[PDB]
Amino acid sequence: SQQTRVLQEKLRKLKEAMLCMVCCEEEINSTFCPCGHTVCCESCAAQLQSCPVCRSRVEHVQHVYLPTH
Amino acid sequence: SQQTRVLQEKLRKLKEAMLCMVCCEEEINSTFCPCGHTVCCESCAAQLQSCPVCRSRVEHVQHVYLPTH
Ligand SMILES: NC(=O)[C@]1(c2ccc(F)cc2)CCCNC1
Ligand SMILES: [Zn+2]
Ligand SMILES: [Zn+2]
Ligand SMILES: [Zn+2]
Ligand SMILES: [Zn+2]
Repeated sequence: SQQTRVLQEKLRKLKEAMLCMVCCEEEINSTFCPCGHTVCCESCAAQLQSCPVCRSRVEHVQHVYLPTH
Repeated sequence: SQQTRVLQEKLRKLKEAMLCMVCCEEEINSTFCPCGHTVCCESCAAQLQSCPVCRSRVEHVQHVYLPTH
């Protein structure tokens, strides 16, 4: 039905929100500290000296184990 | 259709996986450091001395800003 299409779009958007904002390919699993923005995979987070959301300096990267993983 | 019901179930399960494992009411937004388990809301994470998943000592809690928030 049309509701099947609506639900498919909601699921796609929720799944896309869990993917890295830089490479768009791998799941988010890393936090920039101390700002707390958790928007990258471990490979993109390792290559950024500044947070891509707020531009704060990245002091270090914390790996996150999320139940959605 | 039956496909609409299957998609509704997938959406519901993904949304439930984003909720605090202790209170089941608030969104997960806190990480236990250094282990990295990100399973609680700020209130529930505040008084735990050890991780409820792996038993590692919690040295501090890092707030996380997730795109799914
Ligand atoms: N000890 C902690 O877990 C907090 C904290 C963490 C790191 C830090 F540099 C200062 C304070 C304190 C307040 C609430 N939870 C966060
Ligand atoms: Zn990436
Ligand atoms: Zn940031
Ligand atoms: Zn809670
Ligand atoms: Zn843990």
